[PDB]
Amino acid sequence: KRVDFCGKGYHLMSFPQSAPHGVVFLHVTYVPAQEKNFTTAPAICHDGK
Amino acid sequence: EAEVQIDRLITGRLQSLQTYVTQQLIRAAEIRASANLAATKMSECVLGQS
Ligand SMILES: *[C@@H]1O[C@H](CO)[C@@H](O)[C@H](O)[C@H]1NC(C)=O
Repeated sequence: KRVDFCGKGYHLMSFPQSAPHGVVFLHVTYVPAQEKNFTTAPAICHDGK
Repeated sequence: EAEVQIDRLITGRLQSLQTYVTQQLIRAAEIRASANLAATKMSECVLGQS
């Protein structure tokens, strides 16, 4: 859950691979896109509640 | 005897330079560790919530 520890975005999973003298991690990340703009409101009161 | 005198001077100054370089290396390693910790703090406690 720690941000930007492994990957760039929201972390899903990782796969390890060997190297001559090291390790290589393949991180899978989820990134939003195609945004839209809307009008918000904190709370809605009906019948005085 | 001038070769002997300059040899003594050279070896003394070389010893001093070696000591200075070693001290600088140790200080650089410590600073690098501290800055890595600071970078982790910047990445975690600012761009999100801990
Ligand atoms: C939504 O409308 C605002 C108002 O001009 C605009 O600034 C914003 O860019 C719009 N959203 C997107 C995704 O373009």
